[PDB]
This record gives sequence, C-alpha cells and structure tokens, in this order.
Amino acid sequence: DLEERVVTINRVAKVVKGGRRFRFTALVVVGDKNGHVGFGTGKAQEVPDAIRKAVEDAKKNMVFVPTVDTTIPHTVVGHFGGGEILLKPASAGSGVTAGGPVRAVLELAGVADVSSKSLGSNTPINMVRATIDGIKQLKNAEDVAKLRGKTVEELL
RNA sequence: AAAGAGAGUUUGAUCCUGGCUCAGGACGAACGCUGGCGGCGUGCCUAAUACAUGCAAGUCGAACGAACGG
Ligand SMILES: [Mg+2]
Ligand SMILES: [Mg+2]
Ligand SMILES: [Mg+2]
Ligand SMILES: [Mg+2]
Ligand SMILES: [Mg+2]
Ligand SMILES: [Mg+2]
Ligand SMILES: [Mg+2]
Ligand SMILES: [Mg+2]
Ligand SMILES: [Mg+2]
Ligand SMILES: [Mg+2]
Ligand SMILES: [Mg+2]
Ligand SMILES: [Mg+2]
Repeated sequence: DLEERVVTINRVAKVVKGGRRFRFTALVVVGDKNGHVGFGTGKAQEVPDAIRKAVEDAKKNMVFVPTVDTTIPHTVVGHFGGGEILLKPASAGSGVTAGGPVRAVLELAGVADVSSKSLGSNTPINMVRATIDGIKQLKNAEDVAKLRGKTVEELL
C-alpha cells in the first residue's frame, strides 16, 4: 500500500479545423515512507482519469533511496535538461527544506531531514527528473567499502 | 560544529533563454485609524541657518596694605 500525491494538473490543447480540443495532464509522485518512491505522467479528457493513468505509470519508475540516520549519506547534484537540484544532508530535527515538487519526492521517500536548492528552471516535470538524477548518485558507506575492498571502520 | 524552500507573467498548447513583480528581515523613520499600564533604552537625519532670556569656570586671608566688633 503506497501513498499518492498529485503535484501539478495542467490543461493542454491542440488546434483542429473547427476549434481547439483540450486535455488534462497530471504528474503524480508515489511511494511508501520506507525508502521507495516513483513518479508518473497521465493524460485524459477528465482530471480524475488523468490521475488514474499517472498512478499506474508511476508504479513503473520505482527507485530506492539510501539514507543514514534519516538523512542522505552525502551531497549530490542532480541534472536533467534545464533543471538541476542540489541535495545536502542536514542535522537531525531540522526537517525537509525543499521547493514545490521536490518536497514530494523526499517526504514520500521517507527522508526526514534534508536541505535542497533548485538552481535551474522551474518546470515541475524537469524538477522531478533532476531530483531522481541525484538519488542515482547516492551511495551508502557499506557498499563503498565493498567496491574499494576496504572495511567500514577503515573508510571513516 | 555549521549547512541554501519558491510563486505569477511572452504561447492555440510546449520546452529553453530572459527581464519585471511578489511572499522575509531592519530603521534615530514619517503619515492614517485606534489607544490601559510598568521596566529598560531612544528622540533636528533638513539651514556648520539667525538667535530673545536665564545658567554652564572658578578658587586660595595658612603669599601681601580694609568694613562690622573695647
Ligand atoms: Mg495567453
Ligand atoms: Mg526568471
Ligand atoms: Mg530569510
Ligand atoms: Mg514583508
Ligand atoms: Mg490614551
Ligand atoms: Mg491620538
Ligand atoms: Mg545636524
Ligand atoms: Mg558657517
Ligand atoms: Mg545673552
Ligand atoms: Mg549652578
Ligand atoms: Mg591674614
Ligand atoms: Mg597654602
């Protein structure tokens, strides 16, 4: 059982001879607070039907976020097109400090204390892409030692 | 140890670039409506413009020649 959060609902149009036909596009972030999160996109003639398509789509982009002490292991920078996101660990109890669409991908992912800053564009779809582009770079300390052949206490 | 929030606006609809505007904090402040108290501070930013009237620099008879008091 996952949680839903509608980010943006936008009305788009294509021009056809007689006039204009309008459609609704919805962007939805889905995940459980344990560390899994994903996003999707839908399109329909009605707002309720656009969400349902986006929920099913979002269940195909699930990603895992590694966290230590309810905080990301280190500092990463996302990048996707014209949008980029800076994610930074923060002290316990500070809470999430994030912009509009980047809060959803962090509160749903279960991260409790993290600081961020959007250095790029403002488009909601490119902020979600640029954020997940940062979670990919995120590594745990346990796995780093495994690649480097060291042990955890030797690293730190 | 500390550690950074965005939004509106070009288009039939979109993505970028890009300016304009807004949400926060601070004044030796002024103006508008209203107005109980106590503590601690502050009060000519302009004409270094012109100034009534009072007071802000005196003291020593144990350094040297006086007036009340027989
Ligand atoms: Mg228009
Ligand atoms: Mg701008
Ligand atoms: Mg501030
Ligand atoms: Mg304000
Ligand atoms: Mg009164
Ligand atoms: Mg009054
Ligand atoms: Mg003066
Ligand atoms: Mg003069
Ligand atoms: Mg005089
Ligand atoms: Mg006097
Ligand atoms: Mg004498
Ligand atoms: Mg003497």
